[PDB]
Formats: sequence, structure tokens, C-alpha cells
Amino acid sequence: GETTDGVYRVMTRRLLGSTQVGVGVMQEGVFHTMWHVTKGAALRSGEGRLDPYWGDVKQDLVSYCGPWKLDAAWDGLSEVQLLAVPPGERAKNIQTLPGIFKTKDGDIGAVALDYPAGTSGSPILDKCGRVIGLYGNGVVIKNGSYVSAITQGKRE
Amino acid sequence: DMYIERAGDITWEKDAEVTGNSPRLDVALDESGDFSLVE
Ligand SMILES: Cn1ncc2c(C(=O)Nc3ccc4c(c3)CNC4)cc(C3CC3)nc21
Repeated sequence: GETTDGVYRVMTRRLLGSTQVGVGVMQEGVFHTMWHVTKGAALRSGEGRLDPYWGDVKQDLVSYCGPWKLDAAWDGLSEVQLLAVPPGERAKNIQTLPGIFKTKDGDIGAVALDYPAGTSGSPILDKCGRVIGLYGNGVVIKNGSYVSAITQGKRE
Repeated sequence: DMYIERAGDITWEKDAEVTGNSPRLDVALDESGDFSLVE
């Protein structure tokens, strides 16, 4: 099917009409998304099939057709860009300065933007346009809002 | 059965909408990859 580099919508026809369950990045013949979007199920791209290659429920990441290729990371200083791909709406870049998720295993980036759960998998970019992580896994704060972490995989 | 559709190129766009705050949150990650606020 289509394996051109870029950002893609993850849809399903299992419910009423076509519903967007998430987003993903195609880079170097590998489609990268969040595990909670596809649950490790095979994906379709026209007549072609995309089979899972790597996945981890704790990291909440999954790769298709090959190993994880995205290796860039937030510098802890600069403003990033969430390339948001919302259900039924056109892709839109939103520049923001991330906060920090402080954990027992180290600090991670965190973008505080408000989008439907179906926006999960949309890439977060650095000034060079490099994917420094995926948007869609985080926490609910005091005002009911969602704050997502910047989730990156490991390149071997 | 899930399927993918192209939604565009991945590039940084200058003069984009600049919004969102930067909060520092003490969190915990469980075995299921689910985050939770620590207090
Ligand atoms: C506003 N809002 N409310 C909920 C959500 C979620 C969400 O449920 N993520 C999720 C679900 C299941 C699992 C994991 C994450 C990881 N383990 C399994 C995602 C987003 C993304 C746009 C930010 N917004 C949400």
C-alpha cells in the first residue's frame, strides 16, 4: 500500500461509520503508533497489510513492518510542536513549551493541550521537524483536563 | 479491522498557534502503562 513518510490517521469501521481511534508516524518503512490505539492488531493500507513487529504495554508504543526508528528527544529547554491530527479535522501544528512528569525513574516531557482521545499517536516535533515523541498517554489533573507525556521509543 | 490514511507531511511550521502551559507533575507509571498523580 502507501508507505510514504508522514503522519497518518488510524481508523476503524467496526462501529457506526468510520471512526478515528488514533494517529501514527510512517518513517523509513515503519509505522509507529501508541499501543492503546491498535492493541497490537494488524493494520491495513489499501490492499496492503501492516503486521506488528515490536510492542510494549508499559512504554505504550508499537511499531509495524520493522523496529522502532524514531530516536530524537526533547532538549528540556525549547518549545516543541504537536502536529495534531484530530478526528474529522485537518492536521494542525501547535507550538507549546512542555512541562515535566517527575517519576521515580527520571523526568519526562509533558505537553498540556486539549484534544479528543482519538488524537493519540500524533507526533511531537523539534525545530528540525524530528519526531521527539508521541502524544496520547498521560494524566488527568485537578480541573479534569488531560496532560500527556512526550513518549519516545528506543532505537537499536 | 483497522486501516491507515495519510494526513500530511511532518514538518515544523513557523508562525504556528502558540498555546498550552508547562506544568511540573509528580507521577507514577503502573505495569499497564497507565499514569497516575502521586501526592
Ligand atoms: C481527554 N482524554 N481522556 C482520556 C484520554 C486518553 C486515554 O485514555 N489514553 C490512554 C488510554 C488507554 C491506555 C493508555 C492511554 C495507556 N495505557 C492504556 C488519551 C488522550 C490523548 C489526546 C491526548 N486524551 C484523553
